[PDB]
Amino acid sequence: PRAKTGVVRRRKHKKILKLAKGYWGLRSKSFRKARETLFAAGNYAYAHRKRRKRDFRRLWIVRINAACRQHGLNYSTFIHGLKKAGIEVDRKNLADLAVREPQVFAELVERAKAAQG
Amino acid sequence: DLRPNPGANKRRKRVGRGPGSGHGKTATRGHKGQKSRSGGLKDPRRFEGGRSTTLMRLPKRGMQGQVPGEIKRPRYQGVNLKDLARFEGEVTPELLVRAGLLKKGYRLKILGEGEAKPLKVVAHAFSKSALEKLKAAGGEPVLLEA
Amino acid sequence: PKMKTHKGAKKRVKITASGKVVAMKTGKRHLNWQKSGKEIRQKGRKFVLAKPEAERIKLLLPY
Amino acid sequence: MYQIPVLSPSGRRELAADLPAEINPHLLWEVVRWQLAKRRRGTASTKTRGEVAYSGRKIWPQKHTGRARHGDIGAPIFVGGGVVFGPKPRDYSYTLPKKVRKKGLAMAVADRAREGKLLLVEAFAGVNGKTKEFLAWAKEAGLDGSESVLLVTGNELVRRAARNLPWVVTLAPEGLNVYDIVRTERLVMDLDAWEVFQNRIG
RNA sequence: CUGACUGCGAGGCCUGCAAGCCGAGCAGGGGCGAAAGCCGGGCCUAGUGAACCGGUGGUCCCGUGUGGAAGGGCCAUCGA
RNA sequence: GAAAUUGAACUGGCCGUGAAGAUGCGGCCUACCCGUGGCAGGACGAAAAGACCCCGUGGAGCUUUACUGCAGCCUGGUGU
RNA sequence: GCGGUAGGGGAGCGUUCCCGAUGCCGAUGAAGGCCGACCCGCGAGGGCGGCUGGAGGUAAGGGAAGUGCGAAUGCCGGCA
RNA sequence: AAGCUGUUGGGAAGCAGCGCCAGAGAGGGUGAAAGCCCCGUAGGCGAAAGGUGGGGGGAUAGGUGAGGGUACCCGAGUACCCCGUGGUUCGUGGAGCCAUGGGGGAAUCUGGGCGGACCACCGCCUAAGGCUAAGUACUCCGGGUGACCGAUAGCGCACCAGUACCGUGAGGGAAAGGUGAAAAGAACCCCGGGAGGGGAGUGAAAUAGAGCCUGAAACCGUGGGCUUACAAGCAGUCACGGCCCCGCAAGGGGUUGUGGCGUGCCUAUUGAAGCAUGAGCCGGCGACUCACGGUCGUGGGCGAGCUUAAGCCGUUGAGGC
RNA sequence: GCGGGGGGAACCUGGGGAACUGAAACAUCUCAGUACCCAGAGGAGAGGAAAGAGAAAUCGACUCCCUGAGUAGCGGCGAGC
Ligand SMILES: [Mg+2]
Ligand SMILES: [Mg+2]
Ligand SMILES: [Mg+2]
Ligand SMILES: [Mg+2]
Ligand SMILES: [Mg+2]
Ligand SMILES: [Mg+2]
Ligand SMILES: [Mg+2]
Ligand SMILES: [Mg+2]
Ligand SMILES: [Mg+2]
Ligand SMILES: [Mg+2]
Ligand SMILES: [Mg+2]
Ligand SMILES: [Mg+2]
Ligand SMILES: [Mg+2]
Ligand SMILES: [Mg+2]
Ligand SMILES: [Mg+2]
Ligand SMILES: [Mg+2]
Ligand SMILES: [Mg+2]
Ligand SMILES: [Mg+2]
Ligand SMILES: [Mg+2]
Ligand SMILES: [Mg+2]
Ligand SMILES: [Mg+2]
Ligand SMILES: [Mg+2]
Ligand SMILES: [Mg+2]
Ligand SMILES: [Mg+2]
Ligand SMILES: [Mg+2]
Ligand SMILES: [Mg+2]
Ligand SMILES: [Mg+2]
Ligand SMILES: [Mg+2]
Ligand SMILES: [Mg+2]
Ligand SMILES: [Mg+2]
Ligand SMILES: [Mg+2]
Ligand SMILES: [Mg+2]
Ligand SMILES: [Mg+2]
Ligand SMILES: [Mg+2]
Ligand SMILES: [Mg+2]
Ligand SMILES: [Mg+2]
Ligand SMILES: [Mg+2]
Ligand SMILES: [Mg+2]
Ligand SMILES: [Mg+2]
Ligand SMILES: [Mg+2]
Ligand SMILES: [Mg+2]
Ligand SMILES: [Mg+2]
Ligand SMILES: [Mg+2]
Ligand SMILES: [Mg+2]
Ligand SMILES: [Mg+2]
Ligand SMILES: [Mg+2]
Ligand SMILES: [Mg+2]
Ligand SMILES: [Mg+2]
Ligand SMILES: [Mg+2]
Ligand SMILES: [Mg+2]
Ligand SMILES: [Mg+2]
Ligand SMILES: [Mg+2]
Ligand SMILES: [Mg+2]
Ligand SMILES: [Mg+2]
Ligand SMILES: [Mg+2]
Ligand SMILES: [Mg+2]
Ligand SMILES: [Mg+2]
Ligand SMILES: [Mg+2]
Ligand SMILES: [Mg+2]
Ligand SMILES: [Mg+2]
Ligand SMILES: [Mg+2]
Ligand SMILES: [Mg+2]
Ligand SMILES: [Mg+2]
Ligand SMILES: [Mg+2]
Ligand SMILES: [Mg+2]
Ligand SMILES: [Mg+2]
Ligand SMILES: [Mg+2]
Ligand SMILES: [Mg+2]
Ligand SMILES: [Mg+2]
Ligand SMILES: [Mg+2]
Ligand SMILES: [Mg+2]
Ligand SMILES: [Mg+2]
Ligand SMILES: [Mg+2]
Ligand SMILES: [Mg+2]
Ligand SMILES: [Mg+2]
Ligand SMILES: [Mg+2]
Ligand SMILES: [Mg+2]
Ligand SMILES: [Mg+2]
Ligand SMILES: [Mg+2]
Ligand SMILES: [Mg+2]
Ligand SMILES: [Mg+2]
Ligand SMILES: [Mg+2]
Ligand SMILES: [Mg+2]
Ligand SMILES: [Mg+2]
Ligand SMILES: [Mg+2]
Ligand SMILES: [Mg+2]
Ligand SMILES: [Mg+2]
Ligand SMILES: [Mg+2]
Ligand SMILES: [Mg+2]
Ligand SMILES: [Mg+2]
Ligand SMILES: [Mg+2]
Ligand SMILES: [Mg+2]
Ligand SMILES: [Mg+2]
Ligand SMILES: [Mg+2]
Ligand SMILES: [Mg+2]
Ligand SMILES: [Mg+2]
Ligand SMILES: [Mg+2]
Ligand SMILES: [Mg+2]
Ligand SMILES: [Mg+2]
Ligand SMILES: [Mg+2]
Ligand SMILES: [Mg+2]
Ligand SMILES: [Mg+2]
Ligand SMILES: [Mg+2]
Ligand SMILES: [Mg+2]
Ligand SMILES: [Mg+2]
Ligand SMILES: [Mg+2]
Ligand SMILES: [Mg+2]
Ligand SMILES: [Mg+2]
Ligand SMILES: [Mg+2]
Ligand SMILES: [Mg+2]
Ligand SMILES: [Mg+2]
Ligand SMILES: [Mg+2]
Ligand SMILES: [Mg+2]
Ligand SMILES: [Mg+2]
Ligand SMILES: [Mg+2]
Ligand SMILES: [Mg+2]
Ligand SMILES: [Mg+2]
Ligand SMILES: [Mg+2]
Ligand SMILES: [Mg+2]
Ligand SMILES: [Mg+2]
Ligand SMILES: [Mg+2]
Ligand SMILES: [Mg+2]
Ligand SMILES: [Mg+2]
Ligand SMILES: [Mg+2]
Ligand SMILES: [Mg+2]
Ligand SMILES: [Mg+2]
Ligand SMILES: [Mg+2]
Ligand SMILES: [Mg+2]
Ligand SMILES: [Mg+2]
Ligand SMILES: [Mg+2]
Ligand SMILES: [Mg+2]
Ligand SMILES: [Mg+2]
Ligand SMILES: [Mg+2]
Ligand SMILES: [Mg+2]
Ligand SMILES: [Mg+2]
Ligand SMILES: [Mg+2]
Ligand SMILES: [Mg+2]
Ligand SMILES: [Mg+2]
Ligand SMILES: [Mg+2]
Ligand SMILES: [Mg+2]
Ligand SMILES: [Mg+2]
Ligand SMILES: [Mg+2]
Ligand SMILES: [Mg+2]
Ligand SMILES: [Mg+2]
Ligand SMILES: [Mg+2]
Ligand SMILES: [Mg+2]
Ligand SMILES: [Mg+2]
Ligand SMILES: [Mg+2]
Ligand SMILES: [Mg+2]
Ligand SMILES: [Mg+2]
Ligand SMILES: [Mg+2]
Ligand SMILES: [Mg+2]
Ligand SMILES: [Mg+2]
Ligand SMILES: [Mg+2]
Ligand SMILES: [Mg+2]
Ligand SMILES: [Mg+2]
Ligand SMILES: [Mg+2]
Ligand SMILES: [Mg+2]
Ligand SMILES: [Mg+2]
Ligand SMILES: [Mg+2]
Ligand SMILES: [Mg+2]
Ligand SMILES: [Mg+2]
Ligand SMILES: [Mg+2]
Ligand SMILES: [Mg+2]
Ligand SMILES: [Mg+2]
Ligand SMILES: [Mg+2]
Ligand SMILES: [Mg+2]
Ligand SMILES: [Mg+2]
Ligand SMILES: [Mg+2]
Ligand SMILES: [Mg+2]
Ligand SMILES: [Mg+2]
Repeated sequence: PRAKTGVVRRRKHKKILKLAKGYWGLRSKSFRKARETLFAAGNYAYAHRKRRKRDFRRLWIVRINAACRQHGLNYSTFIHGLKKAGIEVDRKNLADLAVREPQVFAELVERAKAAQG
Repeated sequence: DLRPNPGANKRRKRVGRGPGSGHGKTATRGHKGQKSRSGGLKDPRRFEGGRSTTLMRLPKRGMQGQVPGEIKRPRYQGVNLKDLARFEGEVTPELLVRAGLLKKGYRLKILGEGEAKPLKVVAHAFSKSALEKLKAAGGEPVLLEA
Repeated sequence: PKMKTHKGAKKRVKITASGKVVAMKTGKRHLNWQKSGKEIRQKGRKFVLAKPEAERIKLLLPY
Repeated sequence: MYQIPVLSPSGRRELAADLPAEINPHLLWEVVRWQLAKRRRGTASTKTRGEVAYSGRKIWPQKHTGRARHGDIGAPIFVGGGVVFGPKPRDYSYTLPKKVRKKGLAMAVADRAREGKLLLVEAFAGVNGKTKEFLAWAKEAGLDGSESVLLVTGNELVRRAARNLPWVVTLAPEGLNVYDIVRTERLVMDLDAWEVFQNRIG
């Protein structure tokens, strides 16, 4: 019993090519270049899925430090006081209160200040 | 019952290892990976190194043979009387070759441990111990002659 | 097709009733000149092997 | 198992026979496999790089050619050229142990008997080798086509009459084998055929 | 005076293999000593070579229809 | 209306880095998008699975007081 | 407890072909093709929906291999 | 051998209805899926002529007996021995037997060879003349059958192939199958020198228009949505934003502006992003098999036993001896 | 007057007769009387009525298959046969 390659090799190829669309040049038309670029893309995606955390942490931290420096202290003093006050509150992100409702942010500044020392 | 599932009772799996793929036995395919993995290794059974084999041993096994070679001679087949004790009456090489223990080795010769039955027995030879154990039970004639 | 036995092997090696392989003690034919009587007795006997022992079996087996 | 129904022109009396109760499906698997693998016939063929019809000359020097590096065109890397490990003619049949065969056979008849579908007969009104007669007689035996039937008897005429029928398969007593037993849902056969069946094993 | 013995060898050292090395003790028969005992070569570590092949002596063996003989095996020793 | 060539290209300089000889890495500098006509410094530019060198218990040609053979010639006996 | 090359082990996916087939599916449209942001599986993959196409296809459960390609300055063809 | 009606369709063999034959429910064709439409199938029947024909029947050629006595005959440069070799499992080996190029060279049954040097004994056989079917091998040819191929496969050749073409020559050696049920192969009009098209017409379909079924990928074009001319890039990825689009909703698809990050794939390597190797791109072919014999494991049958090989019987996917 | 001549895919017999390769070099050996050249044969060919086998006072022309048997043996007693 013989079995040619048949549909198979095309189907598989087509599948990979389906992801390739959007890419520049042969890299999206040719199966081979498509495969390679898809590999690199997969790895980049996996890595940046961890990068996203660091990036957002940093952005938040900058904003927090800015609005905190509006009141008189720096981010280091802020977190020292806040963690010393007992408020394990606010996954740093939720200090977005710098933007909306900055009054709450100010009361938090005080509660950190007095409990700092 | 019908051809829907006489299927082999879940152990015989013909799953021969197909090594050509991208996962399982990729690229190098089967245990190879190096070189002199191509046509075929030299033996290895008895052979190789190119030194001296284990061939340093020696033939004490004399009488390996002459040109006319094998000298035909009456080959003696032994038989314990404990396997003979399975049945009883009066045995001859015919009965022993019929039972299963003889296989036309022809020259019969009872011997050995086990226990003796008082029955009679024709053979071609008799071991001492067997002759005595059977002497304490029954009678026994010697060979024909040839 | 149909493995021929290794004639060299059988002419110089005996397979045990259990499974081991037996050969004669080497060093008792050419090296003698005034070697002690201790030698020629201990070299007169036969002995086992080890892992080439397992190789040997393959070289027979119709035997 | 034992209490099988026997049909004859004088009533529906019964009978009994050995027929082991326990039935290993795997045994039927190996026997049927042996049968289908022996009825198999090797024939698939191909040609090696030497079984080809080409020349042997090295197609080009390989040195300084700039091209690849090749030998004769019979090589399997070439299109048209020899196949690599193509199938050659070979025998698929082997020797399944007789004990196993008679075993599986008696076990198949046994299972069919256990289901109750078995039926030993002697009444054959459909004398002449004609389909309609066997159709009426089958209408008598409760046969109808609802169940595929294996018929086994030494009678040539009955064989002929039942032969064309699609929901039935002809068979001689010596032709009795596990595959055909498994095929049909219901088994019907002669007293003589069942006698020689008992002669093989019983 | 000739234990530079014959028939062995429990148990190890070293070691991939093969090989090398140490050895109490048992039986036979002897050496020296009154005996206890010591002796299976030399204070010890190099002084050497698997196997195949052949020479010589020896012996419970095999020896092609049977008896011999040729030849072979085994034990001893020899040809790097 | 061709050709060798061609992994893909959105293909800059310096300084360093690194398999030490980077358009692709880091740092700094420079640069509007596309072409035409010219030069030949770089892309270790193209070309030939290095002709130098080494390796393979590879091949071939040649040599001789390497080995073993063969032709050819010399030679004793014998048949004619 | 779970980085992983050589390597060993386990569990699966798909292709062709046979039993299951005097069967079942198919003009109310088979195989193949094109499309998808939908469904299921960790994955190979299976399923559904629209379009094309026009005569074949093959369950559950088993069986057998010319059985899965990205590279060999691979082979043939097509086209830059 | 045994079929009509209704129905859907371009076309029925599909569908529905009742019905029929079967020693035929193999298969092929018929516009689509037919036991009953055609060709066949099961089962039967047939030769004036040619071939074959011990299977049977006849005929001929031919062959068939015991004891006594006689010394006539019984295969020649042969036996046998030696020299040089071949054959056999036998490579000179204790090397026989058979075969014979060279040399010596008999006997005719009280003879002669041989049974592994040679000898004795015990046995087998008649050399140096010839003939013979069957059982066995093969496949140019015919037929059957495939858990064999389906146009890069399968014979090199499904087709005007050992051709075209290459080579002085021996030789080398290809590609190339597909309208549709039916040609009904597109009249006539139109543009055009034609080629080629646009109507019209045939057809179920012309996206079946003639190297014409299905029409994949590279590659080349046209229109559209998004986007770019101060920007440094293995061309991606994550994030937010704008424009465009499907959707009540929330959401989702496409694109890419800015920002973060980012040294192609395989191979060979102590080590690669390497200025080490291989690939222009796409599609198809392409590489761990089978046979016998082992070895462990493994699912079963049997068990001091287990199993048959060639073959014969059976059948024509039936097994048994 | 009778016969011969040439051809035939493979098979068959006979007369000649290699090397790569194997031995992990190589010369005895191996591949092997295989490839091939030549002659001849016929639907087959060869072989065939014992101057035999070889241990049983046994078999009773030849060919082919299974087994004997990878035994007996052969062998730089190596490869291997
Ligand atoms: Mg393939
Ligand atoms: Mg994009
Ligand atoms: Mg954080
Ligand atoms: Mg792995
Ligand atoms: Mg790869
Ligand atoms: Mg290496
Ligand atoms: Mg090998
Ligand atoms: Mg020896
Ligand atoms: Mg004797
Ligand atoms: Mg016994
Ligand atoms: Mg020593
Ligand atoms: Mg000593
Ligand atoms: Mg001794
Ligand atoms: Mg010892
Ligand atoms: Mg060949
Ligand atoms: Mg060839
Ligand atoms: Mg050719
Ligand atoms: Mg060649
Ligand atoms: Mg090139
Ligand atoms: Mg009838
Ligand atoms: Mg029948
Ligand atoms: Mg001694
Ligand atoms: Mg010492
Ligand atoms: Mg001692
Ligand atoms: Mg004294
Ligand atoms: Mg003492
Ligand atoms: Mg001592
Ligand atoms: Mg000294
Ligand atoms: Mg001293
Ligand atoms: Mg040494
Ligand atoms: Mg010696
Ligand atoms: Mg000697
Ligand atoms: Mg003497
Ligand atoms: Mg003697
Ligand atoms: Mg003798
Ligand atoms: Mg000698
Ligand atoms: Mg001797
Ligand atoms: Mg490169
Ligand atoms: Mg850009
Ligand atoms: Mg500087
Ligand atoms: Mg620099
Ligand atoms: Mg630099
Ligand atoms: Mg970096
Ligand atoms: Mg840079
Ligand atoms: Mg370079
Ligand atoms: Mg340059
Ligand atoms: Mg080259
Ligand atoms: Mg090179
Ligand atoms: Mg080179
Ligand atoms: Mg050159
Ligand atoms: Mg090298
Ligand atoms: Mg060199
Ligand atoms: Mg060398
Ligand atoms: Mg070397
Ligand atoms: Mg060399
Ligand atoms: Mg070579
Ligand atoms: Mg050389
Ligand atoms: Mg040269
Ligand atoms: Mg040479
Ligand atoms: Mg020269
Ligand atoms: Mg020569
Ligand atoms: Mg001359
Ligand atoms: Mg002369
Ligand atoms: Mg002369
Ligand atoms: Mg781990
Ligand atoms: Mg892991
Ligand atoms: Mg590795
Ligand atoms: Mg197919
Ligand atoms: Mg089928
Ligand atoms: Mg079927
Ligand atoms: Mg329609
Ligand atoms: Mg319909
Ligand atoms: Mg429908
Ligand atoms: Mg449709
Ligand atoms: Mg349609
Ligand atoms: Mg298909
Ligand atoms: Mg399919
Ligand atoms: Mg479809
Ligand atoms: Mg799952
Ligand atoms: Mg999917
Ligand atoms: Mg899918
Ligand atoms: Mg679909
Ligand atoms: Mg059709
Ligand atoms: Mg299936
Ligand atoms: Mg590949
Ligand atoms: Mg490629
Ligand atoms: Mg190409
Ligand atoms: Mg071009
Ligand atoms: Mg009608
Ligand atoms: Mg009608
Ligand atoms: Mg209608
Ligand atoms: Mg109708
Ligand atoms: Mg039929
Ligand atoms: Mg048709
Ligand atoms: Mg069908
Ligand atoms: Mg019907
Ligand atoms: Mg007929
Ligand atoms: Mg007839
Ligand atoms: Mg007639
Ligand atoms: Mg006639
Ligand atoms: Mg006439
Ligand atoms: Mg007459
Ligand atoms: Mg007469
Ligand atoms: Mg004569
Ligand atoms: Mg003469
Ligand atoms: Mg004589
Ligand atoms: Mg000779
Ligand atoms: Mg001679
Ligand atoms: Mg010899
Ligand atoms: Mg005489
Ligand atoms: Mg005489
Ligand atoms: Mg004789
Ligand atoms: Mg003799
Ligand atoms: Mg005599
Ligand atoms: Mg003669
Ligand atoms: Mg014949
Ligand atoms: Mg045919
Ligand atoms: Mg078929
Ligand atoms: Mg074609
Ligand atoms: Mg095609
Ligand atoms: Mg093609
Ligand atoms: Mg032309
Ligand atoms: Mg030329
Ligand atoms: Mg020409
Ligand atoms: Mg070609
Ligand atoms: Mg048609
Ligand atoms: Mg027109
Ligand atoms: Mg004109
Ligand atoms: Mg249509
Ligand atoms: Mg349509
Ligand atoms: Mg035309
Ligand atoms: Mg078509
Ligand atoms: Mg088309
Ligand atoms: Mg088109
Ligand atoms: Mg297209
Ligand atoms: Mg815009
Ligand atoms: Mg500026
Ligand atoms: Mg950058
Ligand atoms: Mg706009
Ligand atoms: Mg972007
Ligand atoms: Mg912008
Ligand atoms: Mg970006
Ligand atoms: Mg290398
Ligand atoms: Mg470099
Ligand atoms: Mg280079
Ligand atoms: Mg290199
Ligand atoms: Mg490479
Ligand atoms: Mg390149
Ligand atoms: Mg490549
Ligand atoms: Mg390609
Ligand atoms: Mg393998
Ligand atoms: Mg093994
Ligand atoms: Mg083992
Ligand atoms: Mg298991
Ligand atoms: Mg069981
Ligand atoms: Mg078992
Ligand atoms: Mg058991
Ligand atoms: Mg067999
Ligand atoms: Mg066998
Ligand atoms: Mg048959
Ligand atoms: Mg029939
Ligand atoms: Mg022959
Ligand atoms: Mg070699
Ligand atoms: Mg050499
Ligand atoms: Mg050579
Ligand atoms: Mg020979
Ligand atoms: Mg003849
Ligand atoms: Mg005798
Ligand atoms: Mg006989
Ligand atoms: Mg006779
Ligand atoms: Mg030989």
